[PDB]
Amino acid sequence: NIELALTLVSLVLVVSAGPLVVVLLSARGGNL
Amino acid sequence: FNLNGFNFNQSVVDSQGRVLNTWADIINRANLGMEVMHERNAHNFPLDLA
Amino acid sequence: LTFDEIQGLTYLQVKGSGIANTCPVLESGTTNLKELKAGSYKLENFCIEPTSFTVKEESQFKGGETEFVKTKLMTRLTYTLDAMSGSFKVGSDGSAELKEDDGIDYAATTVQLPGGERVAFLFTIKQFDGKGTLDGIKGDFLVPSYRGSSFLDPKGRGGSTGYDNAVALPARADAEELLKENVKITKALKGSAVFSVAKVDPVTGEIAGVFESIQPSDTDLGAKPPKDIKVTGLWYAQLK
Amino acid sequence: IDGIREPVSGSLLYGNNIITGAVIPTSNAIGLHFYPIWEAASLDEWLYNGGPYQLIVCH
Amino acid sequence: LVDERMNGDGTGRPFGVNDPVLGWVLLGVFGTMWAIWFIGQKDLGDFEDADDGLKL
Amino acid sequence: KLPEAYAPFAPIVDVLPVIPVFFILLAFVWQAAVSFR
Amino acid sequence: MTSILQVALLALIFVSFALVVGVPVVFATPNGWTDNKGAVFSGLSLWLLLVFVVGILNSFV
Amino acid sequence: AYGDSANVFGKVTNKSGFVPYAGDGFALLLPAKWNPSKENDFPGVILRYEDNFDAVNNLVVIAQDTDKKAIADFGSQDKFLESVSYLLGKQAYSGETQSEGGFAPNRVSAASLLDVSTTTDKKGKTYYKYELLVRSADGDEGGRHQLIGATVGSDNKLYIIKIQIGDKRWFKGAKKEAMGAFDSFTVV
Amino acid sequence: LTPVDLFDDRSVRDRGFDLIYEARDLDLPQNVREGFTQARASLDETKKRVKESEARIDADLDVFIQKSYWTEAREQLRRQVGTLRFDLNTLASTKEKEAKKAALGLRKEFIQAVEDLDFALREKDQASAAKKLEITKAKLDSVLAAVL
Amino acid sequence: MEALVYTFLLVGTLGIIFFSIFFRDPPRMI
Amino acid sequence: GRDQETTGFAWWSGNARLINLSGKLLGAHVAHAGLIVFWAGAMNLFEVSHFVPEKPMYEQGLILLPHIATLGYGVGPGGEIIDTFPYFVSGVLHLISSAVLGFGGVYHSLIGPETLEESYPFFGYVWKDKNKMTNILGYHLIMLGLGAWLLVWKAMYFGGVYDTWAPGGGDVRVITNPTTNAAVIFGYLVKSPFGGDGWICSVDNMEDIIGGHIWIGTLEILGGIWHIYTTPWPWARRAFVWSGEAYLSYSLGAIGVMGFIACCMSWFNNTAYPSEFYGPTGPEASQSQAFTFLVRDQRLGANVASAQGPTGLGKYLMRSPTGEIIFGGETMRFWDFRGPWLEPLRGPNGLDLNKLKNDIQPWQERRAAEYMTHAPLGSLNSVGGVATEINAVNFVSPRSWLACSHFCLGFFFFIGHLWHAGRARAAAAGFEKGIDRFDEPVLSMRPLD
Amino acid sequence: AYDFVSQEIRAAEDPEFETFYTKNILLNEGIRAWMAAQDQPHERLVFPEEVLPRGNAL
Ligand SMILES: CCCCCCCCCCCCCCCCCC(=O)OC[C@H](CO[C@@H]1O[C@H](CO[C@H]2O[C@H](CO)[C@H](O)[C@H](O)[C@H]2O)[C@H](O)[C@H](O)[C@H]1O)OC(=O)CCCCCCCCCCCCCCCCC
Ligand code: CLA
Ligand code: CLA
Ligand code: CLA
Ligand code: CLA
Ligand SMILES: CCCCCCCCCCCCCCCC(=O)OC[C@H](CO[C@@H]1O[C@H](CS(=O)(=O)O)[C@@H](O)[C@H](O)[C@H]1O)OC(=O)CCCCCCCCCCCCCCC
Ligand SMILES: CC1=C(/C=C/C(C)=C/C=C/C(C)=C/C=C/C=C(C)/C=C/C=C(C)/C=C/C2=C(C)CCCC2(C)C)C(C)(C)CCC1
Ligand SMILES: CC1=C(/C=C/C(C)=C/C=C/C(C)=C/C=C/C=C(C)/C=C/C=C(C)/C=C/C2=C(C)CCCC2(C)C)C(C)(C)CCC1
Ligand SMILES: CC1=C(/C=C/C(C)=C/C=C/C(C)=C/C=C/C=C(C)/C=C/C=C(C)/C=C/C2=C(C)CCCC2(C)C)C(C)(C)CCC1
Ligand code: OEX
Ligand SMILES: [Cl-]
Ligand SMILES: [Cl-]
Repeated sequence: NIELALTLVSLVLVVSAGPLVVVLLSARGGNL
Repeated sequence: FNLNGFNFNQSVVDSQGRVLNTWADIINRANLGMEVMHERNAHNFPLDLA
Repeated sequence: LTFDEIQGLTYLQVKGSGIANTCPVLESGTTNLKELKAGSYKLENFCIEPTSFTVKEESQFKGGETEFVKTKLMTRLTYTLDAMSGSFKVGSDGSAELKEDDGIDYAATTVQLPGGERVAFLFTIKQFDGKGTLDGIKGDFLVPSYRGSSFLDPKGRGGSTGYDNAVALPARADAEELLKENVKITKALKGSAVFSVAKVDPVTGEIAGVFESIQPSDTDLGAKPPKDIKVTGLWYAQLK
Repeated sequence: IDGIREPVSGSLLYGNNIITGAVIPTSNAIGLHFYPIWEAASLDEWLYNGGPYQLIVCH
Repeated sequence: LVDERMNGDGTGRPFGVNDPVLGWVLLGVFGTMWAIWFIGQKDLGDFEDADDGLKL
Repeated sequence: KLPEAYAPFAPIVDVLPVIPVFFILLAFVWQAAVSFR
Repeated sequence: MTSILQVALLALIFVSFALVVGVPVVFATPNGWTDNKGAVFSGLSLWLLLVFVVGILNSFV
Repeated sequence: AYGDSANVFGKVTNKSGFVPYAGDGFALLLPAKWNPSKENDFPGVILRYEDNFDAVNNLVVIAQDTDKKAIADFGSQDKFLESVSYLLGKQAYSGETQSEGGFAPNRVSAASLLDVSTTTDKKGKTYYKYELLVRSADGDEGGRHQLIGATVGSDNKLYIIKIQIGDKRWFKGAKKEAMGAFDSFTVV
Repeated sequence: LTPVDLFDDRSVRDRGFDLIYEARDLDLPQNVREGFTQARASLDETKKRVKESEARIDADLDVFIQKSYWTEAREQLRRQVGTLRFDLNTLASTKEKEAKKAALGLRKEFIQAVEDLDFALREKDQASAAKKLEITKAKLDSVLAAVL
Repeated sequence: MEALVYTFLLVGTLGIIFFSIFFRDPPRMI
Repeated sequence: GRDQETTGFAWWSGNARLINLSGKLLGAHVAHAGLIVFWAGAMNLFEVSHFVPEKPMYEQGLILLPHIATLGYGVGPGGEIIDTFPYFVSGVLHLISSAVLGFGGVYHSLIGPETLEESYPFFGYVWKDKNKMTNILGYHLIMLGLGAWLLVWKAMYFGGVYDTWAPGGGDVRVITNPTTNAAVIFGYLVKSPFGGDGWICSVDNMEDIIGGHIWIGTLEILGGIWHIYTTPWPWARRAFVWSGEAYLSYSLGAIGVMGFIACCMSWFNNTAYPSEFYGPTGPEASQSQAFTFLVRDQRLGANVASAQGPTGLGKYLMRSPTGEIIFGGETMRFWDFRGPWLEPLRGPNGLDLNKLKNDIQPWQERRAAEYMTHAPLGSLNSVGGVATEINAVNFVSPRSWLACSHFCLGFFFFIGHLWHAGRARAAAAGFEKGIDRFDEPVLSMRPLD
Repeated sequence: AYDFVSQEIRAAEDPEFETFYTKNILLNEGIRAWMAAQDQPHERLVFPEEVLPRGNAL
C-alpha cells in the first residue's frame, strides 16, 4: 500500500525535522 | 453537549462475525436498564434526545 | 384581538404574549342571530377559551353545603381548546346542531383549591354532539381517563404496562389494597356542555358565543372519586 | 419536575426525611425559560412548576 | 382568560423591562449611586498625571 | 478529495494537522538540550 | 499541464524542508546570519518563486 | 492445546455480517451478531436467535405439520395471515380504555400490514412474505417491524419465519440484517 | 384475552410511507437520501412541481397579501416553494450552453424578485408586497418559458 | 411528627455553626 | 535564550521571561499566529482531502469546511456541495501565509532585537505607558473593524453568503438589506440569555448578522481612532492595573466569555451555523423526532391532534406554557426551536395543524428524518447514539465537537483570567513573592478579627 | 439500607406520591432485571422481553 507507506515516510522526515534543528544547532554553533 | 463516555459495546467480535461480550457489555446491560426506566412516562418517542 | 388581527402578526410577535392561548374575539357582526343562513356548514377554526374553572368540592365543614369553588390555575397557559374540525347545522327556525370531530379537543389542567388541594383534570369537549336552539346546544361529550393505560404510578404498576402489585412489599404484595394496584381503571366518563351562539358575522361566516360545561375531574386510574368541574367562558368558529 | 403533570414531593412536611427530601428541579415545560416569581400568576403556580429551584440555583 | 399574567416569559425585552417604571428603576438606582460615587470621588485620589495607576 | 493535480500529495496532507503538537514538544526538546536552565 | 506542476510542487517541498531545517540553524548560529545571509535570501527568493509558479500553473489545469 | 499460529497481518474470514445456517429442511443466513435464545414462544419453534443488544430484535422459525401440499391451499395471502395471527402475540390487557391515542377503543396495540408478496425460489415453491409495523399504546421501540414468511416444504410441513425488529433499531441499521436474513430464507 | 387487530395499510407505502425510511439508512448517498438524485433522474417530477410552484405563487400568495396575512405569506413562499431553487437548476441543466446562460440568467433574476418579495413581506409593507409580487410573477413566467 | 424532629436536628446543626463562628475560642498569638 | 537566575523564572514559566523584552515578545506572537494560520491551512486541506461528496458535511467530522460553506463558497441550493476547489484555495492561502508568519516569528525570536524600544521607537512600548497601550489597542480595533467589513462586503457585494432561511430553500443569498436599526441590533445585547431569548445566540436571520457586523465594524474603526487620540481617563487609572500581565488577564477574561458564547452559539443557533453544514442542533434533532413520528402515524391512520399520550398531555401536539401549539413528548422543552424546515408549517398560534395535516411537504420529511438519525449525541470514540448503543455508525456532530471544545477552552481561559488577574494585581502591589516576614500585615491587625 | 418502609407503605397506598427515592427504587428494578440475564450466567435465567420492566417508549 504505497499511499499508506508515503504517509509514514512523510511522518518520519517531519518528526525528525524538529530535533534535527536541535541536534545540528547543538553541534555546530550552540546558541540555542 | 452529549459528547458521552467511551462506548465499547460489541467491540470484541470473533471469527464468523459473532459478538463476544466484555465487561463494557455488562455495563451496557446495567446502563440500558436505567434508561428504559428513567422518566418512565415522559417519552412518547423511542430516542431520548432530551 | 380579532382573527385577522392575530393572523397579521408573525410567530415571534405572538410568542410569549399569551395571545396564542386566546380565541379570536368577533368584533364585527351583530347579535341578531337570524341572518345566519340555514343549512349545513363544516366547522373549522372552532376554538374554545375558558374563563373560570370552578369545581364542586364537598365542604370542609360538617354541615356545610357542597358548591363550586373559585380556584387558581397551576398549569400555565395550556388550557384553550383550539382549531377543531366538525360540522355545524342550523334549522329553518333556529334549531342548531353543533358537532366537532378532530382537533385539539382536550387540555390537561391542574387547578388548586383554596385549602391547598390540587385537583387535576383534562378539559375536553371531544366527540361532541349537541342539539337545540341558538341559546342552548345542549349535548354530551366524553371525558377519557386522565392518564393513559400505559401510565405507570410511582411503584411502577399501571393498566397496560406495569407490575399489577406492590412489589416492594413482598409479603403483602396482593392484599386489601387491590383498589389501587390490581385494576388501574381507565374507563372514560361523560360530560355535558351547553353552547350559546351570541354573535353572527355572515359576510365572513364567523360565529362566536359563550359555553358552559360540567365534566368529571380525574380518578387517578381508579383510586379516588372524580369530582365535578364547571367550566365557563367563550368560544369561536368559522362557518365556511 | 417532568412536565407531565405528575407532582414529585420533596419536602419534610409532605412525607420526606433528610435523605429523600430535596428541592425539586424546575418543570420540563419551562425548560431553560426564565421563571421568576413575577412571571407566575399566583405564588402557588410558581411553587407547582419548580420555581423555587431556579431561584436557589441562580442565587 | 382565566388568570392574570405579566406575559414576558419569552419576549426578549431590553433588560427585562415591560413597565416603563422598571427602566427608571434602572436609571434611578444607577444614577443615585453614580452621584454618590461622583461626589465621593474627592477621597479616592486625583490620579491626574499619566503614570498614576497601580502599575508594574 | 483534493483536486486531482494534487492528489499524489495527499499523503503529505494527512501528516500536516498534527504538526502543532510537535511544536509544543519541540519546546521541551530545546529546553532539555540546554538542561532546563 | 499537470506533470510540471507536480515537479514544481515536489521542488517546493524540498525547498521548504531546506528552510524548515536550515533557517533556524542559520539564525541561531553565532555570526551565522552574517556569513550565510545570501544563501537564505537565495533560499527564500527561490521558495517564493516556486509558490507563484505553482499558482500560475494551477490556472492551466 | 493444539498449536495454530495467530492471525498476524492476515485476511479476515467473514465481513459479510451473515452466518449461513442449516436446520432441518430449511436454510437461511442468520444475522451474525445474533445469538441463540432458549425460548419457545410458539408451538413448533426449531431455532430462535435474538440480538445480543436487546431481545426485541429476534427471529424464529416454526415448523407445523400440515395436511396441505401448497401454500395456495391455505387460501389467499389475506386469509392466510388471519389464521396465523398468533405470531403477533395476544393483547393480555382486556381492560377498557379510550385514552391512548391513535388506536381504536379498548385496543392498546394495533398491527398494520404494510407489504405482501408472492416470491419464489429455484425449486418452484411460492412463499407468502409479509411486512408489518405493530404499534403499541406505550409505543416501545417506536413500534415493532414484523417480517413474516411462510411456506410448506416437501414433507407436508409448514415452515414459517418471523423476523421481529424494533423500529428504533430499524432505521439505525437493523433493516440490513433483517432483510438479508429474510430474503435468504429457503426451505429445501 | 383478545388477539391484536390488523389494518389494510398496504397502500401507504405506495403513497408516502417509505420516504422517511429512505432518509435514515446510512448506506445510501445523501443525494439519494435528500431527494436530490430522484429529482435529477426524473425530469417530469420536477416539471410537475414547478408547475405546482407557480400554482402556489400565481394564485395562492396574493390572497394572503390583500388580507395582510404575513406569516402565511412568508411561509407560502417556503413550504412547497422550498424546492424551487433546486428544481430550476435541474430544468436549466438540460439545455445548450448558450441556452443555459439564458436560462440561468433568467433564473438568477427571479431569485432576486422572490428575495425582494420576501423582504417586502418582512416589513409588512402591503403597498410594496403587492407590487413586488407582480414583478415576481413576470420573472416567474420568463424562467418557465425558458426551461420548459 | 418526625418532620418536627428533622427540623430540630437541622436547626441544631445550624446552631453549632453559629456558635462555632461567633463564639469560637479565639487564637491567642505569641 | 535565557536562564533562571538571570530572570527568576524556571523553565516551566519561561515565556514570562520575555515580558519586558518587546522584540522577543513580538516574535513569540507572530510565530504563534503562524501556528493558528498553519493549523487553519493544514486542517482545511486535511478536510478537503477527506471530503466525500456522497455523505453530508456534518457526518464526516468537518468543522472548518462548514465555515467556508456558510460564506457560500462552493455550495448549491439545499446545502449541496458544488465544488471543493474554493475550500482548497482557502487551505493553501493559509498554509503559504503561515510560512511568512513563521519566518518573521522565528526572525524576531532569534535574530531581531530583544527590546525594540531604542532603535524602533514607533513599535517600542513600555507596559505602564498608558498612551502607547491604547495606541496599539486602537491599531488592532481598526484591523478588527476592517475585518468585520470583510464579512459585510462578502455578503453584500462579493457573491453573498449562505442563507438557510431563504425562500425556495437555503442557498447563497446576497444580503441587499442588512439591518442597521439600532433598536434591533442593540436589542440582542440587552436581551436575557435564558429560554426564548438566548441573548445573541437566537439571531434568526442573516440580515441581522450582516447588519450587526456593520455596527461592530464602524464602532471598532471609531473606537480605534478613539484610543489612538486619547489616553485613559483618571477614573480608568484608578480602576486598572497597568502591567503586561494585567493586560493579558483583561484579555483572558474577555476571551473566556467568548469561548462560552461560541459554545452556546454553535449548539443552539442554526442561522450563522446552518444545519445543512453543521448538522442539526440539540433542539433541532429532538423536534425532528416528534415531527417524524407525527408524519409516520398520520399515514397509518391516526388523528395526531386528538391523540392523547399516556400522561394525558398529548402524544404528538400539546400546548406551550405560553399557549403555542407545539410538539408533545419530552421535546416540550425545545418548543422555542425554530427551523427552516419547520417554520413553513407554523402559523401565528404556534404550529398550524390544518397546515400540518394537509401540507407536509416531501422535502420537509426528508430533512427532518435526516436530523433525527444525526442527533448531536455520540461517544468519545465517535460511536453515535445514546450511551446505550452498539458500534454501528461513526458519528459525532460538529456541534458536539465545537461546543465541547470551546466550553473547555472557555473554562480554562477563565481560569487563566483568575490566575493572571490575581497575580498581576498582587505583583503590582509587591507581595507576589510572599509575605515580607519583617512587616507581616496580619501582625499589625487587631485580633478576634 | 435498601428501603424506607414508611415511604413504601405510603407510595403503595397512594398512587400519586412520588419522591426521588421512589424514582431510585424504580431505577434499581431496571438494573436488576436487565443485567442479571448476563451478569449472573450461573442462574441460567431467561427473561422474555415482555417481563422486564420498561417505561414508555424506551
Ligand atoms: C432600559 C434602559 C436600561 C438602563 C440603561 C442601561 C445601559 C446604561 C449604560 C450607559 C453607559 C454607562 C457607562 C458609565 C461609565 C462610568 C465610568 C465612570 O466611573 O465615570 C467617571 C467620570 C468622572 O468624571 C470626572 O470626575 C472628576 C471628579 O472630580 C472631583 O474630584 C476631583 C479630584 O479627584 C476634584 O476635587 C473635583 O473638584 C471634584 O468634583 C471631575 O469632576 C471631572 O470633572 C469629571 O470629568 O464620570 C464621567 O465622566 C461621567 C460618567 C457618565 C455619566 C453618568 C450618568 C449616570 C446617569 C445619569 C442620569 C441619572 C437619572 C436620575 C433619575 C432620578 C429620578 C429617579
Ligand atoms: C507557541 C509557543 C512558543 C513560542 C513562540 C515561544 C517563543 C520563545 N520562547 Mg518559549 N516556551 C514555550 C513555547 C513557546 N515559546 C513552551 C511551551 C515552553 C515550555 C517548555 C517554553 C519555555 C521557554 C523558556 C524556558 C524560554 C523561552 C524563550 C523563548 C524565546 C526565545 C527562543 C529561543 O531563544 O529559542 C532558541 C531555540 C532554538 C533556535 C531551537 C530551534 C527552534 C526553532 C525556532 C523552531 C522553528 C521551526 C520552524 C518550522 C521554522 C520555520 C521557519 C520559517 C521560515 C518557515 C522565544 C520568543 C526564552 C526567553 O524567554 O528568551 C528571553 C527562554 O528562556 N521559552
Ligand atoms: C479545538 C478545536 C477542535 C475541534 C472542535 C476538533 C474537532 C474534531 N477534530 Mg480536530 N484538531 C484540533 C482541534 C479541534 N478538533 C487540533 C488542535 C488538531 C491538531 C492536533 C486537530 C487535528 C485533527 C485531525 C488530524 C483529525 C481531527 C478530527 C476531528 C474530529 C474528531 C476528533 C476526535 O475523535 O477526538 C477524540 C477526542 C480527543 C482526542 C480528546 C482530546 C482531549 C485532549 C487530548 C486533552 C486531554 C487532557 C490531557 C490530560 C492533557 C494532555 C497534556 C498532559 C499530558 C500534560 C472532530 C470533528 C478527525 C476527523 O474527523 O477528521 C476528518 C481527524 O482525523 N482533528
Ligand atoms: C478590544 C476592545 C476594547 C478595549 C479593550 C477597550 C479598552 C478601553 N476603553 Mg475603549 N472602546 C472600544 C473598544 C475597546 N476599548 C470601542 C470599540 C469603542 C467604541 C464604541 C470604545 C470606546 C471607548 C470610550 C468612549 C471610552 C473607552 C474607554 C476604555 C478604557 C476603559 C473601559 C472600561 O473600563 O470599561 C468599563 C465598562 C463599564 C463601566 C460599563 C459597564 C459594563 C456593564 C457590564 C454593562 C454593559 C452594558 C452594555 C450595553 C453591554 C451589554 C452586553 C454585555 C453584558 C455583554 C479601556 C482602555 C474609556 C477611556 O478611558 O478611553 C479614553 C472611554 O471613555 N472606550
Ligand atoms: C493566551 C493566553 C496566555 C498567555 C499569553 C499566558 C502567558 C503566560 N502564562 Mg498563563 N495561563 C493561561 C493563558 C495564558 N498564559 C491559561 C489559560 C492558564 C490556565 C490553565 C494559565 C495558567 C498559568 C500558570 C499556572 C502560570 C502561567 C504563566 C505564564 C507565563 C509563562 C508561561 C510559560 O512559559 O508556559 C510554559 C508552558 C508549559 C510549561 C507547558 C504547559 C502545557 C500544559 C500542560 C497544557 C498542554 C496543552 C494541552 C493540549 C491542553 C489540554 C487542555 C484542553 C482539554 C483544553 C506567561 C506570562 C506562569 C507564570 O510565570 O505566571 C506569570 C505560571 O506559573 N499561566
Ligand atoms: C437559637 C439558635 C438555634 C438553636 C440551636 C440549638 C442547639 C445549640 C447547640 C449549641 C449550644 C451551645 C454550645 C456551647 C456554646 C458555648 O460554650 O459558648 C461559650 C461562650 C463563652 O464565651 C464567653 O462568655 C462570657 C460570658 S460567660 O463566661 O459565659 O458568663 C463572655 O463574657 C465572653 O465575652 C465570651 O468570650 O458562651 C457565651 O458567650 C454565652 C453563653 C452561651 C450559653 C449557651 C447557650 C445554649 C443554647 C440556648 C439557645 C436557645 C435554645 C432554645 C431555643 C431553641
Ligand atoms: C508545511 C510542510 C512542511 C513543514 C513542516 C513543519 C513545519 C514541520 C515541523 C516539525 C517539527 C517542529 C517537529 C518537531 C518535533 C519534535 C518532537 C517530535 C519532540 C518530541 C519530544 C519527545 C518525544 C520527548 C520530550 C521530552 C523531553 C525531551 C523533555 C521533557 C520530557 C519529555 C520526555 C516529554 C515541509 C517543510 C515538510 C514540507 C511539507 C509541508
Ligand atoms: C520561537 C520558538 C518556538 C516556536 C516556533 C514556532 C511557533 C514556529 C512557527 C513556525 C511556522 C508557523 C512555520 C510554518 C511553516 C510553513 C511552511 C513551511 C509551509 C509551506 C507550505 C507548503 C509546503 C504547502 C504545500 C502544498 C501546496 C502548495 C498545495 C498542495 C498541498 C501542499 C501541502 C503540497 C518553539 C516553540 C519551538 C520553542 C522556542 C523557540
Ligand atoms: C456582530 C453581530 C451582532 C452585533 C453585536 C454587537 C454590536 C456587539 C457589541 C457588543 C458590546 C458593546 C459589548 C460590550 C461589552 C462590555 C463589557 C462586557 C463590559 C465589561 C466591563 C468590565 C469588564 C468592567 C469591569 C470593572 C468594573 C466592574 C467597573 C470598572 C472597573 C472594572 C474593570 C473592575 C448582533 C448580535 C446584532 C448579530 C450577530 C452578529
Ligand atoms: O430531563 Mn431529567 O433525563 Ca436529559 O433524557 Mn430525556 O430529558 Mn429527561 O429523560 Mn432522559
Ligand atoms: Cl427517573
Ligand atoms: Cl418524547
